[PDB]
Amino acid sequence: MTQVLRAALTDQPIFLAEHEELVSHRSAGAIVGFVGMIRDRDGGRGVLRLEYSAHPSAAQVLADLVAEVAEESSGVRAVAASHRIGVLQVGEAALVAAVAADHRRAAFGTCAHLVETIKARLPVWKHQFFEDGTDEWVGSV
Amino acid sequence: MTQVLRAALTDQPIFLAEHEELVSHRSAGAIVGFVGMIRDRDGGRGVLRLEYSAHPSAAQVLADLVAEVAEESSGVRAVAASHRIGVLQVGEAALVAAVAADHRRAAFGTCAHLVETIKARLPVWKHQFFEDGTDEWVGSV
Amino acid sequence: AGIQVTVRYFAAARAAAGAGSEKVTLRSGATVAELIDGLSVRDVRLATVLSRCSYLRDGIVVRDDAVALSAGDTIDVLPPFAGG
Amino acid sequence: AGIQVTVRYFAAARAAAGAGSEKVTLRSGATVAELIDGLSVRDVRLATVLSRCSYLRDGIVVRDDAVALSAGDTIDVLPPFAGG
Repeated sequence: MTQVLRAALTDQPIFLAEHEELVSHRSAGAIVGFVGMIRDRDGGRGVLRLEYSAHPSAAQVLADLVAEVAEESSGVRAVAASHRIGVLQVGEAALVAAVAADHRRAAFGTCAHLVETIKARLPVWKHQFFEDGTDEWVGSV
Repeated sequence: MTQVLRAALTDQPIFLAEHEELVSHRSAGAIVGFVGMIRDRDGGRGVLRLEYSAHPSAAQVLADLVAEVAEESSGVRAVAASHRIGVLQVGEAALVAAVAADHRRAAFGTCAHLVETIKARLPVWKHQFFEDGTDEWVGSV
Repeated sequence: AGIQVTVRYFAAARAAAGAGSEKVTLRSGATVAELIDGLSVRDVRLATVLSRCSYLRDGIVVRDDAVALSAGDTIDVLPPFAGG
Repeated sequence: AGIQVTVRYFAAARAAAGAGSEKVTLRSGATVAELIDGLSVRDVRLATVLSRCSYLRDGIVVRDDAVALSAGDTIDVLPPFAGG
C-alpha cells in the first residue's frame, strides 16, 4: 500500500523539491518535507565543511529503514528519502525526506519518524571541520 | 528576532520550493515544509474542483497570524507561508508553509503549529465541486 | 421610523441568501438578534447556515447579539472557516 | 598456533587507528573481547573511541563479546552513528 519512491544513498546533491514531486499522489492532501542542512556554527565554532562516510552496508540499511517506516505507517500514500555522503559545504542538504498523506497528521508524524529512524539507525558518520583548523567526529568527541 | 519572509494571500500558484528557498538561514540546521493540496476524493466522491473565497480581512489576518506564530516561537530562524484562493484544480496547492529552525524539533513543531493556526483562524472558505455535479461548502453542509 | 443596514454575506451564507449583500430595514434600536432572526425566518436553508455563523459589525466580532444596531451599520456574515 | 583476523575501522575509529584495516594475529580461540582489549591497550585515543563502538563479525552484529574468533574473520568497528 504505502509506496517508497526513494531510499537513496548518494554523493550527488539532493533536493527537497524533487522528493516532494516524487511522493505526489492523487489521494494525498498533505505533503510534509524535511531538509537537514549543515549549519554555519556548532558549539560556538564556525564550521568549514562536513565529510560524511558510510559503512558499506548503509545503502541496503537505508532502503530497509524507509521500507519499514512505510510499511508500519497508516494514512500515508508515499514516502521518499535521500541521504547524501562525501564532502558537503556549509549550507548544503545532507538528508531529505518527504511524505504524502491523505491528511496532515499522518504526514507530519510519518516524516518526523522517518527522519528520526534514519538518524538513529543508519550507519553513516559525519566528520565536522572547523574554521579554526580543528575537526571533530560527531558522537566520538 | 524570528523573521517572516512571507505571509501571502494570492490567486497565483504557490510553491513549496520557493518557501524553502525563502526561509533558508545560515544558522538553520532543519527546514520543514508543508503543502496542502486538493485531493481527488472526499467522502467517497470524486472531486472536480475547489473554489476558495476570502473575507476582505484575510490578507491582514494571515500576516498577523504568521507574525504571531513567529514571535511566540523558540528555536526558529525564519517562517514563510502562502494561502492560495480562487479556482484550484485537483492536485493543486492551497496552502504552503515552511520553517527553518536550528534543530529539527522546532522546525516540525513550529511548522505544524503554523499550518494549524492558519487553518483555524483565517477567514477563507472552500467550495468543493464534485464530478457527479454536486457541490458543497466545507463546514456548512 | 426605521433604520437600514447592510448585510454582507460570505461563502455558504452568500450561496444560501442568493446575494453578496442586502440592505435590510429594521426598527430603530433593532438588535443583531432581531436581524439574524428575520433573515432566518425567510429561508430555511439560510437559517441552517446562519446558525453556525459568526458575525462582524463594522469589522468587529459581535460578542453579544443583544447589542443594538445603528443606521449605516454593516453586518458581515461569516460561516465557519474552512482554510487549507 | 595463532589465527589472523581482519579488523576494519570506520569514522572516528579509523581516524584513531591510523588505517582503514589491520590484520591482527591472536591465540587460537581468542574472543572478540581479547581482540578489542588488545587494540585498546595499544592506543589511548583509539580505546576511548572503541569503548562506544558496536562491532560486526562477518557482517552480523556481535551480541556477546565472549564469542570466539575463527581464522579469517572480519570484524567491523562501528563508532556511534551520526547521520543527518
